[PDB]
Amino acid sequence: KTYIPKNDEQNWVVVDASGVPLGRLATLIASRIRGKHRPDFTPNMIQGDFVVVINAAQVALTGKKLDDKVYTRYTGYQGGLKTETAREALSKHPERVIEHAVFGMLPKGRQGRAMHTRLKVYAGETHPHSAQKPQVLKTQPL
Amino acid sequence: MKVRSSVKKMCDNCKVVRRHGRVLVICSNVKHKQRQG
Amino acid sequence: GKQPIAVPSGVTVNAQDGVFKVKGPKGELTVPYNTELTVRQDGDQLLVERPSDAQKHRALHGLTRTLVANAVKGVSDGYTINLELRGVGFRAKLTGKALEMNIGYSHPVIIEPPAGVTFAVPEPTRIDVSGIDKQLVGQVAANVRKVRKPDAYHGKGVRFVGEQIALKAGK
Amino acid sequence: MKGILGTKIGMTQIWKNDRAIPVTVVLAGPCPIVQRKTAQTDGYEAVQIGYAPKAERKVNKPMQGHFAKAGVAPTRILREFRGFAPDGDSVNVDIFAEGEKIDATGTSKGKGTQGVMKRWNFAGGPASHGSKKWHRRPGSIGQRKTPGRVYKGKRMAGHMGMERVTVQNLEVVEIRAGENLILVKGAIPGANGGLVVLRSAAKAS
RNA sequence: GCGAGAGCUAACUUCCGUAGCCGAGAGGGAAACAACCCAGACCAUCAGCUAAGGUCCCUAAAUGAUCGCUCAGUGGUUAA
RNA sequence: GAUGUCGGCUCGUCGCAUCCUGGGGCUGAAGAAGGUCCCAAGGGUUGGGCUGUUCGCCCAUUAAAGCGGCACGCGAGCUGGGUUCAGAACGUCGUGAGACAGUUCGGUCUCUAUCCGCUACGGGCGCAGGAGAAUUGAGGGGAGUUGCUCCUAGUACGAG
RNA sequence: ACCGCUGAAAGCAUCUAAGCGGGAAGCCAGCCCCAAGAUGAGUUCUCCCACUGUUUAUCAGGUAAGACUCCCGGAAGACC
Ligand SMILES: [Mg+2]
Ligand SMILES: [Mg+2]
Ligand SMILES: [Mg+2]
Ligand SMILES: [Mg+2]
Ligand SMILES: [Mg+2]
Repeated sequence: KTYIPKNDEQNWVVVDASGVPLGRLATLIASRIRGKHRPDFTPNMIQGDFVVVINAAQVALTGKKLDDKVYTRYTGYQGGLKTETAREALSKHPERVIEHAVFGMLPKGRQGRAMHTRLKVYAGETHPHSAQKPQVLKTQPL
Repeated sequence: MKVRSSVKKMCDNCKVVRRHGRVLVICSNVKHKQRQG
Repeated sequence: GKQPIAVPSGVTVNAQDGVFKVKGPKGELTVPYNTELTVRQDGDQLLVERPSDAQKHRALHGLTRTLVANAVKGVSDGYTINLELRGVGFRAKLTGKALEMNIGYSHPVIIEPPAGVTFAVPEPTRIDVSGIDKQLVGQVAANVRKVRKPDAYHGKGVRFVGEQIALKAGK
Repeated sequence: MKGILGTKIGMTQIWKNDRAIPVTVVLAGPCPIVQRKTAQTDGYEAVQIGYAPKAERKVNKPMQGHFAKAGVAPTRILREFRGFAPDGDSVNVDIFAEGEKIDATGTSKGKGTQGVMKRWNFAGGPASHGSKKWHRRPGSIGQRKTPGRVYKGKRMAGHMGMERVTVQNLEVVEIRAGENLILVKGAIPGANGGLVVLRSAAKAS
């Protein structure tokens, strides 16, 4: 008896990372990506919005950027295949720092994995208008 | 470098200045150097 | 406690915003400081005012005070460190703005000054490091004293013009 | 940086002063410039050079156009050389000089499937004190119940050779341009009548 | 758990006393997890209130309200 | 209704409480040679004689000849010298049959890999037309050792 | 690790609480090799060109550029 599905609605959203503390920005994205206000509201399928992120490079981090915040990618058979970057050390690929916080707060299933396809991260400001040919409604964090 | 896990005063010259997460010493006599790591 | 700041002659202090820019005759200095700590002119001279009187602010009080007191001194009086070479055949020349020292090392040592500091040699056993920024002057004369520190047996190496060196003696 | 394509000709004995030098005769033939790659068009800076002449009949339409766009006349081999520009069409003259240390790279003569002894050095086993595992056979592939796995990367029997090998800092002994030849001290990888790539020393000593 | 002996005031040790649960106990909680916390399943419902636990996102529900403390990632390995 | 057990070999990988190299602080550190502590696991860590030996002692070297984990790592990988079957002997014990804290000589180690894992090699489909070529490098792996001699300079240092 | 620069709290002093520089065979890059199944499947150059087929045959069939099959071989290779 409860309400069924409609999909012919893909909503694009622009979110700015500038000065926002990672986890707190992550929460917002991860929530709009799954379903917060939720269109049909059902969990059986992907109802969430598409989230474009700008200024990925300027995301904020508290007591540790150079310290403690350590990404820990541990490669093929561990013939000491234990690679690790610091968070300051993500002056290499900053578009990943947002990505790994967001996927981290998303379901881990078949559908869950299909969700990262909706997160588009970019390190710049006025220039990231790449994946910005469709709609691009701007949503500020809090 | 004389690593004594207990840095206490020995004479009226010793100075206990807190640095990079440890109990250090900057005394007058070079032998009197005490650190906890 | 630290409060009075003497601002003589041609001083152009502009503590507007977070850019507490202090201009003068010797050269124009730029130095950033805390926003939660107040600073401007409340009379003839200068004063730094702290709001909170707990512990965290008292440390930053004496910090900001002495730092502008050093930038002001720099724009009028300036700064000059006087270093003395000690030891057999230890001598320093000059190759432009570069300090060419000969201090018992197989190949001579060359030090290039940064944009704002100047090297001087009166007698070739005396080095003068003169500049605008006390930090940079300290940080530079620091590197020269490091080329050869006074050893604990014969005091040989770079020492300050009036520096005292205790001596051990082995044999 | 600087570079050329050639064909390994062979090895001989030469003398310079009184010292006998083992030389590798290489034909670093003319290499027409076939495509220039710029940051503006290709996203990076490089040059596409070509090596052995191909009969026009043997060349297909897609390759005909690509060669025609530069007015070259079909090669057969096409290689890129990064951060290399010099105008015209690449030959060894002034590209290389007698004495220059170079990095000659080829494709090692392939030796098919090879046991852990030949391929990895191994040690095999006793020829006599009671075997079954006489000479080649690796030992123990792992441990016991802990890593129920065998380590990834484990040195085992496989296809040996037929690989890219860059031999560093080879000395340039002689150069006969017009004869389009270049003598190199030592041994270059790959078999005679094979493709070699002579480049300016990757990181010279 | 509590009260003792044996033991090194060891053991997921042993042996008595005592209370509970598991054994023969599903359900929620404790990431997972006989035993601990809550609670004892007659069957059906696409109704409602609670318990222990919880209320950033994975993950249900306050990114609650007030006065404080701690900047060590302590919280998220013990002692002289 | 079976989880093969010492030592060798083969093959590795890991910890660091570091044997050598690397960086430091203190020294009762003049110099050269060191002592001790701190940081440091990248690579390296020799060949023999004796014993089944692990160990240990010895020879000859070395920059050094590290310590420990991985079912005292590894027998569907090899050995079978040690130990634990049946034979036989010695010493001891038992009246005996026998026994061992022992010692000694002898003594069958099972052609075919299903899944996972590992090395190599293809076939398929994908990558929004069908094709022939040239590529950027997200990522991954390999490599990583060290002596002696000379120069600086018979200089700094040392009375020598 | 350790050595310093400017420097308060703590009228002095202090490499540290703000900030700064130096500093290992270690870390990240550089060297050599693999690498877009990097399903996030990328880039560039060149080619072929927009056929035909009944409400019975629902997308198959001639084709282009190109390739494959087969033959003769190979410093390629178990087969491929
Ligand atoms: Mg052999
Ligand atoms: Mg206690
Ligand atoms: Mg056993
Ligand atoms: Mg086994
Ligand atoms: Mg540095």
